[PDB]
Amino acid sequence: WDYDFLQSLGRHSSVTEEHVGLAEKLKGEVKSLITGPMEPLAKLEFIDSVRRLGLKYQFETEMKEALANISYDSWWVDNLRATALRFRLLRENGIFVPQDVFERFQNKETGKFKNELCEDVKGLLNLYEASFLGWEGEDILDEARTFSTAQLKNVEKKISSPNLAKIVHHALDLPLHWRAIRYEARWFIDIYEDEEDMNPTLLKYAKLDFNIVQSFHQAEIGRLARWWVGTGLDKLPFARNGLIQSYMYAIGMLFEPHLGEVREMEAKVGALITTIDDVYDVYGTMEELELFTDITERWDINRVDQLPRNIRMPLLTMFNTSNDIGYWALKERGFNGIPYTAKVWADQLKSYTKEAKWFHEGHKPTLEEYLENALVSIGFPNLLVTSYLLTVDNPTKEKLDYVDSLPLFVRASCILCRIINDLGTNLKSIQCYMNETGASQEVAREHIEGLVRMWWKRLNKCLFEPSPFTEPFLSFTINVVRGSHFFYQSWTKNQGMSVLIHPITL
Ligand SMILES: [Mg+2]
Ligand SMILES: [Mg+2]
Repeated sequence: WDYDFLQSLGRHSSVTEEHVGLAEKLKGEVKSLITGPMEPLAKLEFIDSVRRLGLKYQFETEMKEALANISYDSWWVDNLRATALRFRLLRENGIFVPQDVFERFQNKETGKFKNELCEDVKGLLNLYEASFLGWEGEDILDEARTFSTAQLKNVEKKISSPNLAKIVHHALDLPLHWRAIRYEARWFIDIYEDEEDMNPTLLKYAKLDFNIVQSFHQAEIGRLARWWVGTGLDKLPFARNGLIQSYMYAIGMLFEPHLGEVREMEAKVGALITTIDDVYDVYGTMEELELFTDITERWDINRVDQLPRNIRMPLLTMFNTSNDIGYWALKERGFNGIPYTAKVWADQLKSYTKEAKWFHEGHKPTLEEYLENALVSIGFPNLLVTSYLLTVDNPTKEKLDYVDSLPLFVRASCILCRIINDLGTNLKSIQCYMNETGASQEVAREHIEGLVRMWWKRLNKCLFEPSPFTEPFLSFTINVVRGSHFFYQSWTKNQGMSVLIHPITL
């Protein structure tokens, strides 16, 4: 967490031409395996492994085709383990599978899962993971969640294989569906190695690809670190280590090398959001904040000198950065994005002002009122719209306008990030609920957790509906949520060193 160290990064890369060469050789082999004949359950398992290792970006097409072909039922209809894995993978890849596929395993009278299945751990694990792919009203899945969760909790201590035990403990903490991809990949690499049926070729490739991707991140980090010091925001009292935290968060949103420029831009915005949050929350005067907001709405800087230095610098950095991001869009994408960057920052500042205002005037909002504002203040509408502006094919005023309106797919993601943040961490989601219902601290928290689950189902359903959206925006929307879950469970320092700094030994 030292800037001199960070700035240094990217200067010297661990990877070698030898490493690169071996990687492309290995990739082809993995491609062969993915498309090659294999027992069906094994293939599903292999494909799942590829995703878990963070390699889906590499083989998205081969993977889809393999699943498509897989979509002769003898291999899976008979066993729940196969059924659940099949259900999850198909759904994750856009192939619908009805929940009724799980009925045979239920007691018809009770509608409950047979106690007989609790003995096999993998069976329970697949069922549990598969349940997070459910939509609203899919009660079978909801039943599967509570059943598998309870069983897994019961059987965790009865497990003898330590590796399996680690996996179960990991799943109970967070299902795979909710885990940030890059981070999960690092953890899994070590785990996969110890699996009995592990494929050495995939593992090797996973290690190589990780190191290679990492080198790109290291280079990105160095530039960002130099940029941050250049702004001078590093010497400001607020937001210590905001940049690295922001970059780490962005890694969760997008980790791919081909998206490095976009990632760097997201990281800059993230760092600013964090710093400005502190300006509004702690440092600034209402008079100062209202001015900060007004200057932003107008995108007019005539009055900036009115503000004190500690506030003026963050305001100018936000202004300059937004202009730069907007310009990049004009240059690379042939579409001036400044109006859009400016607008989402205006909305964001307004959300902050409102919170500051409630706080300076003693208002206590209801949960819906708080959330209506808070989904905006978390900063995700800003991050996502910007992300859209920089990646969408043939951008237009109309497209940007639709995204900025916060349709359900986007809105759901923003709400989730906010609630996830509040659960992990004046007045937040829980207190607002307590007051609306007077409910207990424990009961309210339970209620919020319910919202998370509810919102995810909606997000899951949105993926199957017709949409204006395409990759990579669809992924960004889902990924920011995962990023939120990861950050809100010194533990960040360990994740930083393991994923960004230290290469995997070969
Ligand atoms: Mg705040
Ligand atoms: Mg001027």
